[PDB]
Amino acid sequence: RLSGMNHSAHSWGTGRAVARIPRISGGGTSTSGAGAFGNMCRGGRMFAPTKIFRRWHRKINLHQKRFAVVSALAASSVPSLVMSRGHQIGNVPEVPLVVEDSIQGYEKTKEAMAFLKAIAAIDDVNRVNDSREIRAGRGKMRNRRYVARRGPMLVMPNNKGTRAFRNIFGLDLANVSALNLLHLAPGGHVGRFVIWTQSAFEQLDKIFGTFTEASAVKKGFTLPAPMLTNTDVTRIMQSEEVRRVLKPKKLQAKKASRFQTPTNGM
Amino acid sequence: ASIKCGSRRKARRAHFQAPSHVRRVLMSAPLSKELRAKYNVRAMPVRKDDEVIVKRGTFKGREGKVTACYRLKWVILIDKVNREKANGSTVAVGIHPSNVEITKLKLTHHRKSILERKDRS
RNA sequence: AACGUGUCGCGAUGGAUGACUUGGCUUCCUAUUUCGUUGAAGAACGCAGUAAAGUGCGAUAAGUGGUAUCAAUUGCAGAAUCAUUCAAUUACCGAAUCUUUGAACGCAAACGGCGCAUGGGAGAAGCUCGUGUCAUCCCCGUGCAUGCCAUAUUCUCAGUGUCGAA
RNA sequence: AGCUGUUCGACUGUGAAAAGGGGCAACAGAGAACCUGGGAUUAUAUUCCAAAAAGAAAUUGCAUGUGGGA
RNA sequence: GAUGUGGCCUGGAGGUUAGGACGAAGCUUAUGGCGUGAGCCUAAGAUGGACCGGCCUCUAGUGCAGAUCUUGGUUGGCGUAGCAAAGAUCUAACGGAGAUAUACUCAACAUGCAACGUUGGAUACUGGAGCGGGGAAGGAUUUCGUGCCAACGGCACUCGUA
RNA sequence: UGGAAAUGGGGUGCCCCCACCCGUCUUGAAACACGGACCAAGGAGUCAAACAGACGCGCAAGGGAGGAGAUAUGGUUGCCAGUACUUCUCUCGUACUGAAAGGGAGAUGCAAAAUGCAUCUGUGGUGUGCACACGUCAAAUCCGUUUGAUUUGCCCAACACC
RNA sequence: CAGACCUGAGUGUGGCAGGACUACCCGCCGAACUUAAGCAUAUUACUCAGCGGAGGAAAAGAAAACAACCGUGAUUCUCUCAGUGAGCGGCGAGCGAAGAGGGAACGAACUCGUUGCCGAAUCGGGUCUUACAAGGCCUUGAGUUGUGGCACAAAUAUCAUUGUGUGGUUGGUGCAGGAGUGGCGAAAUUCAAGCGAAAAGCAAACCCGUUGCUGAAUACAACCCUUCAUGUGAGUAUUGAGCCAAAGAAGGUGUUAGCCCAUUGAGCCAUAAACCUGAGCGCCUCAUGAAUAAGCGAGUAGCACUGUUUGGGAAUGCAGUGUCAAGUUGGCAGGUAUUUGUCUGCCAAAGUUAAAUACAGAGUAGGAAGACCGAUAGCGAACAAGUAGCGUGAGCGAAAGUUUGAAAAGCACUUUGGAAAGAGAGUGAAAUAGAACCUGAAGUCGUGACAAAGACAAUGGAAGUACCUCCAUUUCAAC
Ligand SMILES: [K+]
Ligand SMILES: [K+]
Ligand SMILES: [K+]
Ligand SMILES: [K+]
Ligand SMILES: [K+]
Ligand SMILES: [K+]
Ligand SMILES: [K+]
Ligand SMILES: [K+]
Ligand SMILES: [K+]
Ligand SMILES: [K+]
Ligand SMILES: [K+]
Ligand SMILES: [K+]
Ligand SMILES: [K+]
Ligand SMILES: [K+]
Ligand SMILES: [K+]
Ligand SMILES: [K+]
Ligand SMILES: [K+]
Ligand SMILES: [K+]
Ligand SMILES: [K+]
Ligand SMILES: [K+]
Ligand SMILES: [K+]
Ligand SMILES: [K+]
Ligand SMILES: [K+]
Ligand SMILES: [K+]
Ligand SMILES: [K+]
Ligand SMILES: [K+]
Ligand SMILES: [K+]
Ligand SMILES: [K+]
Ligand SMILES: [K+]
Ligand SMILES: [K+]
Ligand SMILES: [K+]
Ligand SMILES: [K+]
Ligand SMILES: [K+]
Ligand SMILES: [K+]
Ligand SMILES: [K+]
Ligand SMILES: [K+]
Ligand SMILES: [K+]
Ligand SMILES: [Mg+2]
Ligand SMILES: [Mg+2]
Ligand SMILES: [Mg+2]
Ligand SMILES: [Mg+2]
Ligand SMILES: [Mg+2]
Ligand SMILES: [Mg+2]
Ligand SMILES: [Mg+2]
Ligand SMILES: [Mg+2]
Ligand SMILES: [Mg+2]
Ligand SMILES: [Mg+2]
Ligand SMILES: [Mg+2]
Ligand SMILES: [Mg+2]
Ligand SMILES: [Mg+2]
Ligand SMILES: [Mg+2]
Ligand SMILES: [Mg+2]
Ligand SMILES: [Mg+2]
Ligand SMILES: [Mg+2]
Ligand SMILES: [Mg+2]
Ligand SMILES: [Mg+2]
Ligand SMILES: [Mg+2]
Ligand SMILES: [Mg+2]
Ligand SMILES: [Mg+2]
Ligand SMILES: [Mg+2]
Ligand SMILES: [Mg+2]
Ligand SMILES: [Mg+2]
Ligand SMILES: [Mg+2]
Ligand SMILES: [Mg+2]
Ligand SMILES: [Mg+2]
Ligand SMILES: [Mg+2]
Ligand SMILES: [Mg+2]
Ligand SMILES: [Mg+2]
Ligand SMILES: [Mg+2]
Ligand SMILES: [Mg+2]
Ligand SMILES: [Mg+2]
Ligand SMILES: [Mg+2]
Ligand SMILES: [Mg+2]
Ligand SMILES: [Mg+2]
Ligand SMILES: [Mg+2]
Ligand SMILES: [Mg+2]
Ligand SMILES: [Mg+2]
Ligand SMILES: [Mg+2]
Ligand SMILES: [Mg+2]
Ligand SMILES: [Mg+2]
Ligand SMILES: [Mg+2]
Ligand SMILES: [Mg+2]
Ligand SMILES: [Mg+2]
Ligand SMILES: [Mg+2]
Ligand SMILES: [Mg+2]
Ligand SMILES: [Mg+2]
Ligand SMILES: [Mg+2]
Ligand SMILES: [Mg+2]
Ligand SMILES: [Mg+2]
Ligand SMILES: [Mg+2]
Ligand SMILES: [Mg+2]
Ligand SMILES: [Mg+2]
Ligand SMILES: [Mg+2]
Ligand SMILES: [Mg+2]
Ligand SMILES: [Mg+2]
Ligand SMILES: [Mg+2]
Ligand SMILES: [Mg+2]
Ligand SMILES: [Mg+2]
Ligand SMILES: [Mg+2]
Ligand SMILES: [Mg+2]
Ligand code: NA
Ligand code: NA
Ligand code: NA
Ligand code: NA
Ligand code: NA
Ligand code: NA
Ligand code: NA
Ligand code: NA
Ligand code: NA
Ligand code: NA
Ligand code: NA
Ligand code: NA
Ligand code: NA
Ligand code: NA
Ligand code: NA
Repeated sequence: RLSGMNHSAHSWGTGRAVARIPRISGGGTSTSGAGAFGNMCRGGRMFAPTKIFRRWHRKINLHQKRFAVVSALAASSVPSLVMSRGHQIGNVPEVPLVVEDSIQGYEKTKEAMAFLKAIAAIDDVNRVNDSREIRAGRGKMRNRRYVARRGPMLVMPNNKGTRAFRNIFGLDLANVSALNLLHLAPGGHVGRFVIWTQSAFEQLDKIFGTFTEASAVKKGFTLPAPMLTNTDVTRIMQSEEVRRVLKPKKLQAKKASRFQTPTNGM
Repeated sequence: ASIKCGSRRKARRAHFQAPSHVRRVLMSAPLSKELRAKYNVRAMPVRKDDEVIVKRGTFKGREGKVTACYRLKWVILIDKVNREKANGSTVAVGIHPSNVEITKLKLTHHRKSILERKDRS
């Protein structure tokens, strides 16, 4: 609050042939008589100095938060949306990818590395590995020196079983009870590659509920109703029921020839 | 000696403002393959009268004996690693300890205790 | 012609920009986390083999002691040992040193000034038989401000205060 | 050489009389015992000079001896 | 003056996709191409020597020609105004790198100028209310010897309170 | 198939025509009005809170916290000051009026009680008013229709009278 | 006379105060600029400046409290109440709380005076017990002008006596464990390919691919032609083969590093006291639990005039001075003054008290950082910065990155010069990296080459043309 303002710095007036700006008092220094206190002056105060009452944090409606997580979960089950986001899923057996629960008993990272190779989730892990590099700006001077891509997300039913997966670079770990939208939609883009443990997959119907059955953990929460039942509007536009009420096609005028048409009617 | 942390500025301040005894550990060199098998220790801090071989840089492959561990210039001096000045006099060139590898250890009673407590078996 | 003008290549002056960052700013946390008359904070002088500033220290003065640690510090020089402790160097701390001042407090002060009590020190005059002792002079330690509280083997006193005995 | 009283110094239990705390403030006021010669310097000198002090003094404070009182 | 712009640009963040020691940012341009434009891109560097580009979203100390604007540097005027109170210096010798310093021709002048310190002479000034010998205040090593001539003594210095 | 032939761009000069100095107050500036030697870096609608309107989003007669707790996390250098979960509360609405004491809004039918009875699938009524539904005209048809108008019914949103 | 005790001196002995810090906190004192589009009440603001005083927090705090209920229950803080259909206000500008409700914290409670029953059982000081014991003995020393014990609503006795059992907070004595501190303490390639050009690529989701293929760099070095020279620092790069991971952690190292180094963890060792643990566990000592009525805080509370403060309005707190109670309609509060009489809550005028709360220009010892700044920015200060310098003084107060290089290898030696330096030569990948040396802009200047050019100040627009062009594109045979 006192930066740029820790001087006496009175203005000189008009009788002297200098601009009317506060000037540093005294003599015997190179700073004496120098312009002070202004955003234009060197060593002066910045325009509208920054304060700590700036609104750093936001309130989001609880239903809008749950709506967003549900939308990011639906998008993770569409292979074309996962591919569009950048993930390499050209060898994984199925989307959504669900594996057995035995991976929580792994003790060595070698076991976890072999499992990621078997379900063909190593292509997205390798993509993150090749993407490691130094950050491309001042952020590397800050504590943000390295950048990398995202890779697959492994969702476990509880806190256990992560010991063999913590050190694998390019693999994120999640909990079905607490699913983060910042990790389901990194960068704001839906379509994250998610690997589901089996017990986490069977918990999804009781955590987020159904269109008719309320969620067990989210009090009174049901999945939102669609604005469109079919959502395939092209199929409707090309349906025989629509086509049979469409206005008949008409023969159009012949395209003008390469010769200019008469204009002088006299 | 536990310099790396989440803050780069704090980590670089701890390294370049390290005391002399901290710089001894920071200026460590790997043992040879025969010394690793015998002592079950991957690396030891270099000291004077140790025999090393350069493994990185211009003098790569040059064997010699450590004649000084400066710790202020962050380098070690090897008797056989040297060059001539303009007037023809010979001066020692400082090599970073992590660029060399220890082939023979100078064993004292307290040095032998460091090897025993660092044994991995 | 010459001055001058323009364009280009190359030099000069000048230190922008970029990249770097042991610095700042801002937020959060952890504690057997708050100085001093047992003399603080601040101010002054000094200390290294070499040393202006700065740093650390105080006549034990770039430091003594003790614990760890384990072969340095380093511009040069010096250095018993090349090192279980008893002598590397770093880090930390229980033992110590800690000049002149400053609330500064024996009294003063543009004075490195002047004391009173009490212990010492040195004393080539004199006395004694170069030994002892030592007048004047000189040096050093401790105490000595003011106010308040408590206290006195129950210390010494004052009052045409109240008595009580003469 | 011993005792009594008697003069002067030191030592103590009785204590006449002395009203008015402690300091600072003058390098031109008060006060203050040394002044010549030097071949004694590169730079200080009424400050240095050593037995023939180049030397001549003046002043304090203590003592010893001689002399006169006590 | 309002508004719009899959309109341009800058520092950071979340994603994604790339480049770099066979050369990153930055910098230079008779260096061409594209865009109505803000601008983008390529080429070359006989530059540089290590980081950084595109796209979507987020964000802010986000765009300069001028405020007698702030700071730094430069700049015509300009080799210009000037460096004119206190009279004044001259000579030889020595010292000094500071000279008597020459393709050809040529005896020397007409091709090394101008300026220093010391000593001896000459001339002059201060003129005892002195550019004389002391001290206070103030200054605090300017005192002394030797060495020295980069910067300083607004010309000079071999001299100096440097 | 070359120090080449073209075309475009770039550079410099020259002709013939055009052509007042920028920023700024101002009715009027090329002004004998003010600020303007050059360049580099810096330099000015920001943050917070209350309210409103437009637009985006969620839910809806209900919406939403906040504070705080719980445990994934009684864990982790950090990521994680985030995310995930909860609230007999609180708040803004669903009702308004009066200075207050206090009161407190349906329709239809029958009837006229100083709280009248009955029923409840329902715009209080009227005029104008999207779509829709039966038709009806005029025009064009590739004879399937389509595009304008319009009668009636119901009129949604609105507007106006009761 | 003595002598006493009352008041007061002197000295000895043992102590304390003094100053610093002061961000937060407590007490007082206290503006104005500003807003009101003027200004005086008002606002700023019960704020700045000023004077005192503490602490790790302070202050407050156990109802003379809310309420008006089905009632709550010390204080402090948070959301909320509430920017308020409260209120205050030239009723203007503006200002402006409280109860309740959801929570944080909470083992939260005690002490004195008084009144009853006792009455020195009290306190200092000596000495002893391993002891300046909460202990024994002594002590006129202090205190009877009263200090100590017992009981007062969480209550219904205490005080003996023997047994019962409790205190690690009564004091001596001494034995454990832990926490906390300090030290120590983890994996895996310096693997293979060597240099201007393959230490490079291509087979166009995935696989084929553990495979096949292979060079438009016979490079480039400045008008172009020959001849002779010269030029690639260090692999954290590429490629191939592997390996570690309970460790991928983000720092260093000559380029971009999991495997070069430090690190990243279980664990191990060592401990003044204090802290935590059947209020840890023994011995001595010392303490200790269980089985009749009366009062309760007086120059105080009120009240009256002033003055200030508050939303507090016929007066919310407070201050001065005047006046001054009740306790047998007992007193205070119940937010419109008075006189009554009913109801409800509580019982002022002594005192202590932890947590939740602040740290709005503080410190000590450590940690986490950040959508922040990036050397005219960020603190004034990235650096011998509150420094150099300035002012009689109070005070004011900079500029400045030593980022040469990977390493000083910091240019030996020759030659000209008095020297500074120049010309060579060397080191280095690079001196156009040569010492406050990375890059090295703009502006301005010098030089070589060239374009020209009267005086129309110059610049500028549009159209051509002359000459140039290390620029781009196209074409080059029946095209
Ligand atoms: K100020
Ligand atoms: K600024
Ligand atoms: K919300
Ligand atoms: K990359
Ligand atoms: K990289
Ligand atoms: K990017
Ligand atoms: K320069
Ligand atoms: K820069
Ligand atoms: K010092
Ligand atoms: K003596
Ligand atoms: K008397
Ligand atoms: K004087
Ligand atoms: K003498
Ligand atoms: K994307
Ligand atoms: K690119
Ligand atoms: K500019
Ligand atoms: K301009
Ligand atoms: K300037
Ligand atoms: K002149
Ligand atoms: K000379
Ligand atoms: K005269
Ligand atoms: K004209
Ligand atoms: K106008
Ligand atoms: K005393
Ligand atoms: K005004
Ligand atoms: K209190
Ligand atoms: K409550
Ligand atoms: K005990
Ligand atoms: K213990
Ligand atoms: K290389
Ligand atoms: K590597
Ligand atoms: K690294
Ligand atoms: K009380
Ligand atoms: K108490
Ligand atoms: K603090
Ligand atoms: K620096
Ligand atoms: K470099
Ligand atoms: Mg600033
Ligand atoms: Mg950048
Ligand atoms: Mg912060
Ligand atoms: Mg304090
Ligand atoms: Mg010094
Ligand atoms: Mg001493
Ligand atoms: Mg020691
Ligand atoms: Mg040792
Ligand atoms: Mg004194
Ligand atoms: Mg004093
Ligand atoms: Mg005097
Ligand atoms: Mg007189
Ligand atoms: Mg005198
Ligand atoms: Mg005298
Ligand atoms: Mg003299
Ligand atoms: Mg761009
Ligand atoms: Mg920025
Ligand atoms: Mg140009
Ligand atoms: Mg700006
Ligand atoms: Mg100007
Ligand atoms: Mg002239
Ligand atoms: Mg003149
Ligand atoms: Mg003259
Ligand atoms: Mg000569
Ligand atoms: Mg001549
Ligand atoms: Mg004369
Ligand atoms: Mg005269
Ligand atoms: Mg004279
Ligand atoms: Mg004179
Ligand atoms: Mg002199
Ligand atoms: Mg001069
Ligand atoms: Mg005007
Ligand atoms: Mg006018
Ligand atoms: Mg104009
Ligand atoms: Mg005119
Ligand atoms: Mg004007
Ligand atoms: Mg309403
Ligand atoms: Mg006003
Ligand atoms: Mg006014
Ligand atoms: Mg006020
Ligand atoms: Mg104040
Ligand atoms: Mg606290
Ligand atoms: Mg307290
Ligand atoms: Mg309460
Ligand atoms: Mg409200
Ligand atoms: Mg107010
Ligand atoms: Mg009592
Ligand atoms: Mg290791
Ligand atoms: Mg590699
Ligand atoms: Mg290395
Ligand atoms: Mg490099
Ligand atoms: Mg117990
Ligand atoms: Mg009263
Ligand atoms: Mg007021
Ligand atoms: Mg009232
Ligand atoms: Mg009472
Ligand atoms: Mg963080
Ligand atoms: Mg700078
Ligand atoms: Mg700065
Ligand atoms: Mg500054
Ligand atoms: Mg100063
Ligand atoms: Mg002056
Ligand atoms: Mg340079
Ligand atoms: Na030029
Ligand atoms: Na810009
Ligand atoms: Na402008
Ligand atoms: Na000039
Ligand atoms: Na002369
Ligand atoms: Na032309
Ligand atoms: Na509600
Ligand atoms: Na004080
Ligand atoms: Na103001
Ligand atoms: Na509350
Ligand atoms: Na980790
Ligand atoms: Na009042
Ligand atoms: Na330039
Ligand atoms: Na002419
Ligand atoms: Na003209």
